[PDB]
Amino acid sequence: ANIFCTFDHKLSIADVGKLTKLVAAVVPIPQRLHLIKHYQLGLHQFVDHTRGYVRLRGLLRNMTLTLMRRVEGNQILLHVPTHGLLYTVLNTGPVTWEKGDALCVLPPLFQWELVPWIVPMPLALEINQRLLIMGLFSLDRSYEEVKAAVQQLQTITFRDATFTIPDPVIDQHLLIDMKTACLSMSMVANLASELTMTYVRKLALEDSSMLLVKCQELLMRLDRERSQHVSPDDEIARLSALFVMLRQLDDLIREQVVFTVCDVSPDNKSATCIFKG
Amino acid sequence: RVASGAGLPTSRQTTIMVTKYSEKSPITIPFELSAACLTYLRETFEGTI
Repeated sequence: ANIFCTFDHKLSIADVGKLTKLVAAVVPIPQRLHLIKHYQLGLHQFVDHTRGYVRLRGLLRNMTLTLMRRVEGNQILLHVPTHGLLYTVLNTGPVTWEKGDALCVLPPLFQWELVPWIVPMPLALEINQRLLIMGLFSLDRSYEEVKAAVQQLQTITFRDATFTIPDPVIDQHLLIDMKTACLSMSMVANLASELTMTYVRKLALEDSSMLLVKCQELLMRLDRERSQHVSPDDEIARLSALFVMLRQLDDLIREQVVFTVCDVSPDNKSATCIFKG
Repeated sequence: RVASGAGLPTSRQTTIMVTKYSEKSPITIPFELSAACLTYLRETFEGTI
């Protein structure tokens, strides 16, 4: 495949030298179209005050990923990678990679601009769940020990990485997509915790194995360390709401493996990698 | 670029341009000359020895 992007504006030669320094990096693309404007290039079409992080991670799933091949003075050769063959990427993220790292793709948080971080999979996962529990704490921040937990929650320890992840709550207000994400997690936890007691009875009238017995034992330990004849349509609404608000969490519970990396250039500015995507 | 890696292609254009700015500096000197001697030359006197 081949992607051609252009510029209707005018391009300074110092900006040309700035652009060819980004010789092989990843640029997201909304649709694999042969000719494209540069207003579809990068993530500057989705930045605002209100979306933040979960909208960006949910939006970069259904977008495709390219790699820049060469730079001419008025058009950039973007080359969509294919599965199986290996490629050459550049480390634009503050993380430095090692051999064998499965690389993940993530929006960078910390009249037009071009901006995405390429983080290895465990660091991406741990900052994902760190931002998640930092959004869970975000309503009751008037106390001090939860504020110390938030301050411990900001900084992550990694090889040459002292990062200050930004505060998801701002002006005592959480953004609405993080609000729906943490609400979905709280409701799937609650709905699980009160429907497994009914459905372990509503399933063990069939052939019962010992897993059902230990399941009910675990549930009675839960119910005693914490503290049935339902209408059919309310029950249907419970189960369907459980599964549909679970369905909007697939972006957060998985990790799309994108690159499998190989031998690395010195100073960790570029790395040869396979596109497993 | 040395190509001694089978697993590593460099994949660089290798024609980076650099921008170097100049600085001007004028160099002057005052240069005097007696004009009474200048009349002896620009008028080509042919009088005597």
